[PDB]
Amino acid sequence: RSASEPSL
Amino acid sequence: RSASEPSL
Amino acid sequence: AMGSMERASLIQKAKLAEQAERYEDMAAFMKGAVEKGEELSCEERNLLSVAYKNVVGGQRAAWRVLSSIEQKSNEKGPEVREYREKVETELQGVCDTVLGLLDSHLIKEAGDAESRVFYLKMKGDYYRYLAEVATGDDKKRIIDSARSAYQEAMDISKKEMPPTNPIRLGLALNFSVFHYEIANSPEEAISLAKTTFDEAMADLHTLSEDSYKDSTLIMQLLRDNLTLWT
Amino acid sequence: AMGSMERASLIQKAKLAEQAERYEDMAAFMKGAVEKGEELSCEERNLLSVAYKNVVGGQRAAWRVLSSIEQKSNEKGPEVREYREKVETELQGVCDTVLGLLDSHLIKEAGDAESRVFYLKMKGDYYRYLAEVATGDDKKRIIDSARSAYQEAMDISKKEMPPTNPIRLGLALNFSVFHYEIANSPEEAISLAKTTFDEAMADLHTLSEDSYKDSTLIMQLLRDNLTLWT
Repeated sequence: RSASEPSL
Repeated sequence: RSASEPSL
Repeated sequence: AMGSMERASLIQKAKLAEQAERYEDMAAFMKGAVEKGEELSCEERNLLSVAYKNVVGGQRAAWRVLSSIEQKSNEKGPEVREYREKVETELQGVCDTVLGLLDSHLIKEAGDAESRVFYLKMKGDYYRYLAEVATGDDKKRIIDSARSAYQEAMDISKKEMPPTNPIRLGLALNFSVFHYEIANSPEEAISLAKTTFDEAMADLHTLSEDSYKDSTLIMQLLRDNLTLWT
Repeated sequence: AMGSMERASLIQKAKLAEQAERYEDMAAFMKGAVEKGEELSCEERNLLSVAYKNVVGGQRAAWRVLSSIEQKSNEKGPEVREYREKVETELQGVCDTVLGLLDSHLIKEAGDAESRVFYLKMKGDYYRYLAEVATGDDKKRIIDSARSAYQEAMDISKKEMPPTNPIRLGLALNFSVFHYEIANSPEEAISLAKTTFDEAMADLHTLSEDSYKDSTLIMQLLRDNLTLWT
């Protein structure tokens, strides 16, 4: 699956 | 901390 | 609920819940904070986003596990479908809660580009999570709601933020994922990811060392995706 | 709740929830299964234990984070204490639920050594988690309830199970942790862990390859603890 904006 | 019986 | 708690105490407790990895509690503290009716600061928007991203990320991961089991059973009782539906309904409920906070009244009070783009991106994101589980023609309308929110965010971001701004970069990253994974538009996804990467690379010279680390962390995700997609 | 669901469907859904890492749901499915009033099989006891161990393990991890923050603030408002109390209360509630299932009526219907030792050990474990957050003299009585449950389990285990039985080994491991971490009796903990390790080592010759792997996995925890404690 593609990566989306992480929890940062 | 000491190790206790794991979830297996 | 959490109507009797001070706003500042709700923000403080959301930060404690984040430290404790209690994201359901964090989301409920932040929902209470939004419902106080005051606009949120940059750090508060991030707490809101962290809380719901982690809640819905757990629900999405579980829904995927269940959907895969259900699809295999379809190569033996209603249980797998019932339980996938239960997780699905809970997930939809958390997306509808987030979209409700944005509509009542986060987006309409958001005048600065940083806040308005953040919220419109969130709106894109939670309609995209709805779309992941939708079947239709519910599905088309939900996909259109995601695309429209992302597109408005993108138009403001391109007028008002530098190409390295981490929110602009995270918006473009998530819209590219919307195109590849939801809208069946892998070429649009790849074009978006490449253009956004190249325009950020060109602007890195303007950044401090800390800003450069923030921007390049999201650029690396665009590059990882392009490597996966090509 | 979950009074309208078939027992077999509750067990099936607990297995799906475990695959999805949805331990709160798994615990609620297993609580519904116990409340059907039939005894549980070996595999069902394990599902019950896995579900609640993971629920309370998350709560314990969060309580520890919050307690540490609270203790530092005591070298600035009620929030840290309030939120630690909220997590604490939720944790106590899950322990009381487990202890209630055991008392109504799992332990009294459990006649075979494997089931009776399993449940008495569970009773020890959930009073031990209560004790971790207790202050008193509530604390002494809760510590005594843990010790008494463990001791009854140990007496049956030593009469009725071989020294390698994984439940007997996990009981002895958790009672040794009770002694070191709760009862301020590090020497009793070390003695118990060493005697249990040595008597299991002596009986491994009797085991099949799979049984030997099961027993030696828990023996390795006794050894890790002894290395930590000495």
